[PDB]
Amino acid sequence: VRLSVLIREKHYSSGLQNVFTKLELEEGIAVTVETIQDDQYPTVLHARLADGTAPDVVEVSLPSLHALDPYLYFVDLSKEAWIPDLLIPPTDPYGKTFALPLNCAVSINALFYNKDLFDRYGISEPKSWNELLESCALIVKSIVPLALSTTESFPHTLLADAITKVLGEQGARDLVKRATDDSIDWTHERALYPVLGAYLELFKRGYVNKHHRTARVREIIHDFTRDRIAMYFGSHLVADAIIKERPGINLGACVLPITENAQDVLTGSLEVQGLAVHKKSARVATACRALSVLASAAYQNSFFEEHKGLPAFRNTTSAVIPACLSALFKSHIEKGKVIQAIDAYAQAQNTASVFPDFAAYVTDPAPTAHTMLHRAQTEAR
Ligand SMILES: [Br-]
Ligand SMILES: [Cl-]
Ligand SMILES: [Cl-]
Repeated sequence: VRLSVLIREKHYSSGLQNVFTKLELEEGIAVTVETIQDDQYPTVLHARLADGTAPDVVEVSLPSLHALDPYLYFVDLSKEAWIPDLLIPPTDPYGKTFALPLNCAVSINALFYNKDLFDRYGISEPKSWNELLESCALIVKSIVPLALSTTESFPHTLLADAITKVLGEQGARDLVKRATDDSIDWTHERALYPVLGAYLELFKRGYVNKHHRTARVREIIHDFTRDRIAMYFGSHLVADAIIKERPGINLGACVLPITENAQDVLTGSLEVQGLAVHKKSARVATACRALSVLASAAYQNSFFEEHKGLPAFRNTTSAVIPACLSALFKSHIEKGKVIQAIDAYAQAQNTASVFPDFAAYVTDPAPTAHTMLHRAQTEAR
């Protein structure tokens, strides 16, 4: 058979090339690839879908699909036999999967800590909010307690994680929605009262430093590898970078206990790439057959000898999981217990974010969470 593919220039890796080469060699599917310059790809894909000339398989950005209507353009893959093998199945707002993902996640947020420092000062892995506060207290008795690094989005990762967890997958999506269409009224967001309270308490006790929050990732790495930071909350990509810089460092990773339900789910970025099937294709069956082969352990294993990042599927031997993420990989990631943090969405980025810079409201004397919500709403109007 034949299959046509549309992909981003910079995403047409040796990984995918060899994947498509195997497909032609072993499965008798002649694949023709059409690459588009990355900054142009969303424009081009939209146009080709609109005029119906789009290739059989197209690269898409998960989870939001460039705001395209998948029920118009893409095959619903939710019932394909390989869906159970996904670690974190991509979903639209109805829970349906419209692409084969190349990774389960871009970024996982966790509390990373220096196991040796914890041992030195008799600190145990915090398994609750009070244990976190106590852990910070002992560090101050003995080194910045809880370090944070700067981002290009609001709210900061720490508050984003906590808000996302209390609201859950639907609630978090709705929050981005109403923030983005400007219908939100922050004084109605009383579900956020306790997590803003927690945030405030960290500032109050000096466990997080407002003046340090603009610290670059490079600075966190520099200080962490010199035993100047006990705990860092943020992206596992930062933890990876710490280990790269100091291979012998003894790093642990656990849930940040900042909400009553923190142990239930991890947050992160699920803004991964995927391959969707063009609904109006005359070769939909062939496309679906191809994705099924691509999803197979043999192909995933070959792919991840080249492709970087976290695996998309269960039992991808060639995908390396960082040792520090080992526990969380088994407890949460492998079980799909991950949802997208509200700061990971494009709308959240300053380019002007749809979310408030809540930390900017925290001055001396500190306001209440009620006052922070009023301030957020005042800036809205
Ligand atoms: Br914030
Ligand atoms: Cl369909
Ligand atoms: Cl940096």
